[PDB]
Parts: sequence; C-alpha cells; structure tokens
Amino acid sequence: GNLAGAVEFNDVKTLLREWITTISDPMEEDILQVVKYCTDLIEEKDLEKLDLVIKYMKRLMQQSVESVWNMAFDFILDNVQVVLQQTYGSTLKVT
Amino acid sequence: TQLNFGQVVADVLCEFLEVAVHLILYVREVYPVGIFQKRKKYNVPVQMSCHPELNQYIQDTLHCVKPLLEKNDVEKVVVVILDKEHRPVEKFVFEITQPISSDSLLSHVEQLLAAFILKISVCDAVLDHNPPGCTFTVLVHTREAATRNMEKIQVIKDFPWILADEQDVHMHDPRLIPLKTMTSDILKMQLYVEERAHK
Amino acid sequence: RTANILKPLMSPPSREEIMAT
Ligand SMILES: Nc1ccc(/N=N\c2cccc(F)c2F)c(N)n1
Repeated sequence: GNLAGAVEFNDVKTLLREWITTISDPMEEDILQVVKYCTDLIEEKDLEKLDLVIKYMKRLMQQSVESVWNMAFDFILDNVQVVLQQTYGSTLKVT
Repeated sequence: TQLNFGQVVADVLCEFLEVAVHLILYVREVYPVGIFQKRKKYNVPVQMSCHPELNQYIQDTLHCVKPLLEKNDVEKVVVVILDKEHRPVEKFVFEITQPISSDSLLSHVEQLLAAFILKISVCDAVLDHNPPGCTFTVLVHTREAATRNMEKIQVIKDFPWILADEQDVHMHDPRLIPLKTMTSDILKMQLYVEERAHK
Repeated sequence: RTANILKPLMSPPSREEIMAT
C-alpha cells in the first residue's frame, strides 16, 4: 500500500500531482511502480483508495496534451483491470 | 535446423525451459513422483508431469515468456521453491545473455542443453534436502524496466502477470551452487542455484 | 524500486489439489 515512500492517501496525490504536471517524458520505472501500487491496493482489499487514485490519475493524465500521459493512463488502467478481472471477476466502472 | 527469425532461439529456449521446469519439480519432490512418466529429451532421460493443470500452468507461463525472448528482453528466468510458509528456500536461476541464420548449428546448442538437464538430474548431490510442503513460482528478470514487457506478457487470458513483491524475491544468506555455463554465438546461458543458509 | 521482476498472479496447483486424483 506504498507508492515510492508515500503510505497515506493525501501524500500519494501530492506525488502524482507533482510527477504528472512537471515531467514531460515519465520514466517507465515510475509508470510500473504506480501499477504495483495499484495492484497492491487490490490485494490489500482497498477498492475505494483504488477508484480514488484511478479517478485522479485520469484527470491529470487525460487533460495532458502530451499523448505520453494519455497512453500512460491507458497502460496503468489495462493492468489494473486484468488483475481485478481475475481476483474479483469484475472491472472498475470508470465514468 | 532451418528458417524463422530470432524465434527458433525462442522455441529452443521455451522447449528447454518446459523440460527444465518439469525435471526441477521431480528432483526436488515438489509434487509426488506418482504424477511423473520417464521420457527422452536431448537424447537424455527426463521426467514430465502428465497432471494436465500443472502442465497447463507451466505451458501458459512459458507462452507468455516467448515474446520477451524473441526480442531478447529477459535477464533471467527463475524457478523459486517456497516453503509451506511462502518463504523462498532455493532458486533455479537461468541467466541468459544476448549475443546469420542457423542451419545445423542449432543441433549443436541442442547438445549443450543436454548437460544442463543432466546437471539437474543429479543435483540432490550439491544441494541440502528441501523441507516438506514446498510449492514453486516463476520470476522473470527483464534487462530494463519497460511497459513494452508488461504488454508483451499479458497475452494469455485468465493468466495475468504482476510486478513481484520483495517478499517474492528476498532470500537471506543465500549460497551459490553453479550447475552449468555455456557459450555458443546464439546462446550464452548459466544455470545456478541460490540456496538458503538453513531450511 | 524493483520494476524489472515479473510474476504470474496465479499460483501453480498446490500439492493438495494434485494429491486428490
Ligand atoms: N528517478 C526517478 C525516480 C522516481 C521519480 N518519481 N518520483 C520520485 C523522485 C525521487 C525519488 C523517488 F523514489 C521517486 F519516486 C522520478 N521523478 N525520478
């Protein structure tokens, strides 16, 4: 339930706000570290924290002109879903 | 023998791995002997589960790995034996190294791969007895972290992949038992075992 | 910080599941 040092949820939004809006080619290591954070929310039985981080990330990454972040979010979401599809038998409804 | 790109290198390795994984499960008694049948690979006795779910899990595992080998993205393929408490006990580690066509040079690397198999057959001799109730998992070390890796492996459905935890990798005070190294132009592979201090 | 290690989410069938025909 840890993203690069951050455990609390307001901390984790601090990071993703910083990381998405400053940087212009996200390091691949970072995108996978976030996938791991997400897949960890599933094992740890915290779907609310999962919908919340996915909803946030969708705002910043899809509001980017930089198709880099649009496709980052498409990679992240695709990985979360295959894992929810196999442990809960369902996919997150994303509004 | 003949034809196809860097994907006889891949079906060579995969076939090798299917046999390797099966024989590790036999020589380290992860499954009862009952489920096994003697067979012949690389002109060498091997052993092979015919429990069809086990066979599928291993098949599905390696099919997912094929794509990553085709473009030589894999640093190692690790067979991890965990104890009944989910704690890594030992690690079969295939280190794989990168370096026209093929011809009957391939039937030279089929030969080099027999020695690996034989090393696994008699490897109760260099390794401590394993504690009972062990299971096994498969770790893939890639060369660098890359999304293209996670999109290339998520092929087989009902069989997704995740980034391993530190609880899936860590082994305390691990001893190194090298089994076989091998240099051809096509393939440079080491097999070594990492073994826990105690069990 | 170890994002180059991949793993099946699913486990192989256990010794139990097998030791049951
Ligand atoms: N090389 C990196 C690694 C991660 C990055 N994302 N934020 C972090 C910054 C420092 C340390 C850390 F762990 C971070 F996650 C980053 N911008 N660069």
